[PDB]
Amino acid sequence: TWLSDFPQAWAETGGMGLAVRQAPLIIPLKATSTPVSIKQYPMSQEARLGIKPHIQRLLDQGILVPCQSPWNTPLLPVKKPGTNDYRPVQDLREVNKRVEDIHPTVPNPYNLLSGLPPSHQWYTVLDLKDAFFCLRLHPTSQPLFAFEWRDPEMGISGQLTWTRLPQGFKNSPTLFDEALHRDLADFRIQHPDLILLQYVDDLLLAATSELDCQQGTRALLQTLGNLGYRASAKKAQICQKQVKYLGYLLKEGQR
DNA sequence: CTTTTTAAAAGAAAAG
DNA sequence: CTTTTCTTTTAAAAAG
Repeated sequence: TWLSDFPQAWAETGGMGLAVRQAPLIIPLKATSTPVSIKQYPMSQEARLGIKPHIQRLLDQGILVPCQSPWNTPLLPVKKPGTNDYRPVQDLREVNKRVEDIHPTVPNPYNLLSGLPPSHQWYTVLDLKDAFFCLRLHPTSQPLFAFEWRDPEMGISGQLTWTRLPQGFKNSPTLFDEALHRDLADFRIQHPDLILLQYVDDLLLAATSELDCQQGTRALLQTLGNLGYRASAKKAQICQKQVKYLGYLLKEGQR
């Protein structure tokens, strides 16, 4: 009953996440950057209708908010299969080039997995849902990520922007990985015996026994839920001696 | 949609 | 004429 025991840790039961211990992020620009406002390419009604429900949901969640900004980047509808289920994709390349580079601290998967000893053969794999959206953006940095949104001829006058760390932003993966490492530093200290690998939003908990893995998992879920992160109950792989993690199949200490 | 770069195919230029 | 190899421009494929 892992689901019922931890209502707050699961995206299915605890609502959209919010990393409450992390200060809103300020995104430093390069020394010479100036705002760039790129025109929105005309979108078909079919693409707009497909994207609308996603935008409205983000506005209701407060992840998107109206704004007037000197910055603007294009929104691109990306049809997964076909004329159905669209998803908004922002082209942030002109913003990415104006933001100051940070050192990439996310380890490559091969090196991260080198830290998995054979003694720990019981695994748990959690996938954090909408991880980036759990981190707030400082209000000074929100205008950077603005885009245009039009109910064809009326309604939201023009631009929207993000109040949370956005997809397509070049530093999101690193900033998220660093924030979650800060938030789980204690957990690691209270559980010296457990192994925890973090790859941005993909976590792997490794234990020596099935009980340890069960007690460790309970504690990890409890901590993540309290911190404001949410895991995907659907994808979770709990206390198994065989799991899929970062494209590998973990078993017998192999791969 | 637009920019990036990666790759493969086509078109000049040496050469005997 | 034919083979060689060098340039260059046309096309796919990642990407936000």
